[PDB]
Amino acid sequence: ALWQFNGMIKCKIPSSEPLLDFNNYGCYCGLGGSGTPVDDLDRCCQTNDNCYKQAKKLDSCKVLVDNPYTNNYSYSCSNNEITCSSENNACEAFICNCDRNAAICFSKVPYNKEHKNLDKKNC
Ligand SMILES: [Ca+2]
Ligand SMILES: [Ca+2]
Ligand SMILES: [Cl-]
Repeated sequence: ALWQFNGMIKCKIPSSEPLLDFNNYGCYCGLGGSGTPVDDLDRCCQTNDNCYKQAKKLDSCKVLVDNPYTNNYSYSCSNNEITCSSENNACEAFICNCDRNAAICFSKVPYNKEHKNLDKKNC
């Protein structure tokens, strides 16, 4: 769920408010996404977007009355390291991994303010 994703990003980037810094950025960071990613951070979001898409394809996820944005899963942040729980069932575990990968990706690429609140005509 979005709440967990937010926590994961703060886990890797303690100085950030993910729902603000990583929302409405580039062509993919935020609800939806299309076009060519504008930078590596945007590409991180595209990958996470595609990961969610693959999740929806899983039989495990079709049974859930929740979407990746509201589907709660379990994880822990310790010493700024993210760990997905073995108590997560198939769908939740897949989503947890999608988010963990993105949070780590976000923390390893440049953040370009010029791409924040990007004019969708660039997508
Ligand atoms: Ca997106
Ligand atoms: Ca386009
Ligand atoms: Cl980690």
